[PDB]
Amino acid sequence: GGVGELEKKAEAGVQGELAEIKKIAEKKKDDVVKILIETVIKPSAEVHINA
Amino acid sequence: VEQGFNVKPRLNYNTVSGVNGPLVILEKVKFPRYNEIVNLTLPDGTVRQGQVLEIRGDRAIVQVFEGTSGIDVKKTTVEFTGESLRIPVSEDMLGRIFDGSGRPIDNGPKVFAEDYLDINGSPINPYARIYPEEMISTGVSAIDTMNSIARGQKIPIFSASGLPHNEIAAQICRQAGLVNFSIVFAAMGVNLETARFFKQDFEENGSLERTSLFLNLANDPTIERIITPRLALTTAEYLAYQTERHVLTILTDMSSYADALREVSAAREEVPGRRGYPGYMYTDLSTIYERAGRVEGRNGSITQIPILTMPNDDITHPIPDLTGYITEGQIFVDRQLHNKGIYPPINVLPSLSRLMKSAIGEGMTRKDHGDVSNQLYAKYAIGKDAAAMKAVVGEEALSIEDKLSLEFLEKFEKTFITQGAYEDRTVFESLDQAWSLLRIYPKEMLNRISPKILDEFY
Amino acid sequence: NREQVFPTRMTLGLMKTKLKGANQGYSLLKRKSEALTKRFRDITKRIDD
Amino acid sequence: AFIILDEVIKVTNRRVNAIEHVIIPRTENTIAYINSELDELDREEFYRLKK
Amino acid sequence: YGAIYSVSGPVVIAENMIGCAMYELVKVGHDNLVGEVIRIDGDKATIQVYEETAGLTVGDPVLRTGKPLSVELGPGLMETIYDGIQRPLKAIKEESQSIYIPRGIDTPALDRTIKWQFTPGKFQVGDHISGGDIYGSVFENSLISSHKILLPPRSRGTITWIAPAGEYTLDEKILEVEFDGKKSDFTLYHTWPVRVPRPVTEKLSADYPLLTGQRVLDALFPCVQGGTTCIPGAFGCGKTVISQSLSKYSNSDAIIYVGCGERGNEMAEVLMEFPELYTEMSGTKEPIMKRTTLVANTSNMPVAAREASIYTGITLAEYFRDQGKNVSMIADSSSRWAEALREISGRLGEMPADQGFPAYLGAKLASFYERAGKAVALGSPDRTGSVSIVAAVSPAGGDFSDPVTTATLGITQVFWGLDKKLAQRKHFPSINTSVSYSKYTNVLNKFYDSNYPEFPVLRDRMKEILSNAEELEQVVQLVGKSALSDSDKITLDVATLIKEDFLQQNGYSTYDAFCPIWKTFDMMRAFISYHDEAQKAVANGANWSKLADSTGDVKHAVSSSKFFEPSRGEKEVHGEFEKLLSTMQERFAE
Repeated sequence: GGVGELEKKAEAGVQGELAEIKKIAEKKKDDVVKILIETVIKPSAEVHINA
Repeated sequence: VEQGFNVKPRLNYNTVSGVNGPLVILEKVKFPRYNEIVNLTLPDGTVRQGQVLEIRGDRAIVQVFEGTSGIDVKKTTVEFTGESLRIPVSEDMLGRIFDGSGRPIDNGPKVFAEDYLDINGSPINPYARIYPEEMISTGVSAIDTMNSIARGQKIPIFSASGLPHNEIAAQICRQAGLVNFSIVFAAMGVNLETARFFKQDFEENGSLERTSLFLNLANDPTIERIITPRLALTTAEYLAYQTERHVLTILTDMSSYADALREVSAAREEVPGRRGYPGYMYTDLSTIYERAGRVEGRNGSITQIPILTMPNDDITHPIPDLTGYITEGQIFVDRQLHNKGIYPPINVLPSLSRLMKSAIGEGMTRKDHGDVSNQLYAKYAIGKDAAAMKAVVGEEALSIEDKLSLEFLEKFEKTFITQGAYEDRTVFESLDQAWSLLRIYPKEMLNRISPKILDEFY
Repeated sequence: NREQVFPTRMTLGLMKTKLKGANQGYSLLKRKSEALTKRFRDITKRIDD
Repeated sequence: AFIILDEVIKVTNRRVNAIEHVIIPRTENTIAYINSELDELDREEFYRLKK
Repeated sequence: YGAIYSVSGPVVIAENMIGCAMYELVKVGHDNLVGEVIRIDGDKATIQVYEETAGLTVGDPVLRTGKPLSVELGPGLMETIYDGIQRPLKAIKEESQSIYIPRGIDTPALDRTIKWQFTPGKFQVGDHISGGDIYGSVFENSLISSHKILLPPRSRGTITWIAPAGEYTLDEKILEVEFDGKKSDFTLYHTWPVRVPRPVTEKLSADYPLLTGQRVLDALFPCVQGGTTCIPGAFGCGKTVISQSLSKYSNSDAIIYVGCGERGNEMAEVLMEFPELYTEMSGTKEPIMKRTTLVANTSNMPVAAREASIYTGITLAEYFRDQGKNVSMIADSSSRWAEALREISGRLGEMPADQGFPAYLGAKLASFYERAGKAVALGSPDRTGSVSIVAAVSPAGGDFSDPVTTATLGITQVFWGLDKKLAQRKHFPSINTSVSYSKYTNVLNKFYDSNYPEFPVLRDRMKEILSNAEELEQVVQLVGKSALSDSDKITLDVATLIKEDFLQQNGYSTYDAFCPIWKTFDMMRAFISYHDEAQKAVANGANWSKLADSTGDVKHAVSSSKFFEPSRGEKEVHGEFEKLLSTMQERFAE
């Protein structure tokens, strides 16, 4: 009983963290996706330093 | 960290000049970097990681992990990752079990990097180093009372081949604490049974919540065994200095690490040294150890328990000798004690903590710690001498201070040193047990204890 | 001035063990001699009396 | 008892002096010679490997 | 600038290095890693990078500095902390704001941002100037004022311009010297090859003693200013006490401390202890760090830095000697320096000679110790200076098995023999006078006949007393204590008094923190007078028990010789000893 109650309490604590993770991901997904795409599309066209 | 948002294409080399043992030799390499992590793609499709041991004109000697079996000159693609080995350090490393090369073998996701840190690190500025002050309490009563480990010192555990050094190290990992805290464990060349023992013990006893365990199996790559101390000490340096927590890094099987050093050194044309180990093993061990210590601006420490293994129980061996040289103490695990059945089989007489005076103080631990430790050592030596002399001059002819010393030796080996693997003896509880041992002596017999301490505690 | 033993890695360890045993025997025998000599002075005083 | 104890003390001190002046010095010299010969063999192996 | 060709461990081969010199420092890579050149083969030059060589590509530039491993000699050396390479630890920490030392950090070894007062010397425009000539002075500190600016020893020529008195930095020019053309221009500092000893006009014989302040080290086993000593240097023996004594109470006007591979926690101990030191001077109490340079060098440091730490320290000591100052160079862990040398030799591949050490360990140690000694400095004026080397022989203290220990004991003339057993027995400064020796008493006989005539005789008398005490202790261990004669009992009692009062010095205590040479001589004379009076009383036939009962007061009076504080000094304390010596005779006669 105690182990099951402890597991349920831990899931309750994890539920808040998981909800916050989902909310912040949904909030900043557009921003991080924009940065990643901007980095991928433009490459640094430069020769090696030692060359 | 804004420089992280960059894309660096990697050169895939199909040019393999030849294969010699563990090494893969390339050709037409554009600009190879020394100690560059490399992904070898076998013809069978298996991907293998490698590190370049040597560089030359458009030629790189890649030393692939997991051996060169199956490498084909014709169709082995070799991808150059233009960066030396790095670990994605984060505050979430605590609670993870990593492989020899940093890959998490735990049933969990990749560690979310907060930074990619170079595994080799940089030497700590001696001007920025601070003498250890307080004590890291260990559940091992013998260590925590007689060989107290200061916050920032490097005190190895010297054990033989079959002694329970791994069990003692696991106990230290499970029970260690401040008299935050985040232990870093590095298992090097351990048996697979030992590795699962470590993992299961930490997961079951909850010590994993503050440990970043680094498991390197005995059959894992030798270069990965070399890399593992670097990974563990880099994680410890992060945590302690960029997170302000006391670490207590616990390396294990520094003898296995030195064997890996030997194997890597002889991968090159380097001639063996004193007993096969390279001449720069002193430098390698010095780096691995002196990656610890307290620093000035940061409120965090790194402590080391290398848990070394003597090959033939010889202190004269190069690995124990050098480790002693760099380190600041020694804790001996004794075959005689182990055969008598005492756990932990720590032999106090040779063992000592060089920074005992710092850890055994008044604000830290208790005010009787140093005097009690000195008195216990003196009476233990007297007990050993009386045990030797009993079979020579009979039990009757021994003095009263020798019969009492034999009684103390029995009650010390069988009650104080003998500590259950899963019982936690705080430093104060172990001091109380030590006083209970010392109370069989008359108050006049305890010469090393100060009179004030005798009046207060006896 | 030394034993005519063929040098070997095992022989070095055996001779170090022999040196440790000889030191232990020397210390224990000196302790035995000291105790027996104390008893000896006691016995001489008893003999005179 | 005096005579027997005198004989035992004499033989014990003879053994103590014999050990400390013959057995310990001879064993220490043998240790030094064995270590020197092992160092010579290690040097020979090093030179062979260097060739 | 060359280019990298091959990297396999710390050894680096650099193609396109025509004009490179052997044992020349080069800047390896784009991070400007400093490394020396081991061997040259046409264009290619073999380089040992001092820092970590990881990440070095092919084609990375390899600049040629043009000089061997050099030492930054000039104002601003005194209070700083260095390494074997001589990189300022404090300035590196301030520049990088990190507890680590970044790879290829190029902070100048002398502070270029400090304005230094300069007063030109007697050399005027048009006057010939040669190597070592003091052409100016710099007020640097309180303990070390008038940092005498020296022309570089190799430099020579005729002065054309000299800097007028004022405040200058190290970067800006001070002197312009013409030699068949104005090819020379000099600043407040200069560089010297670290391996090359600084030349002197003449190396005199070291005659004046080095008063360490300790009674044992200043009486039984003295050292000469310019002499080389030896200390076991093992932990728990009092090497720290010896180091602090040499730092603050010695005659030396400057101190150079080198770690050359000691442990980190230890380096923390020394780097946190020396700034807390304070040496009382004529003016007021000022730190002993004002005259001591710490070459801090841990095991984590590059092996080349660890091998060059003692060489940098001795070059700094030679520089401060060239100014006419007496320097003491405390070399901690000479065995760890030898271990670094062995590691470098193994890396280079040279064959071992003894216990794995290189074939040139003995030659290197002999040259390093011969770099010490009193010597009149190069160039006018004719000032004289001395360098004394105090070398912690080995963590394997006094073990003849170690080739480095054997070489150090064979080359150095004074061995001060700390004893761990005496350290455990609460004996301070834990000197084992049975094994400790000094070979400088023969040359110090001249100074003693000049100043304190009876000193050699009384020192020999105490050595004889200690030897007789060892013999008497062996006799009393073998047989009954009462079996010893009256003379033997008197010798044992006098030696016990000597060990308890004269030899045992409480450095932490205020009264016996620093026993001057005159106080040590007076105490030695008093002890010898007491022993002679007891011997004469025994020869008269008086019972020794009754003599001791009657002369307990004299014994207490002579034991109080330690408690006489030398703060009064000179005749104030010397006059008190005359009464104590007189009381040791009248009471003994009665």
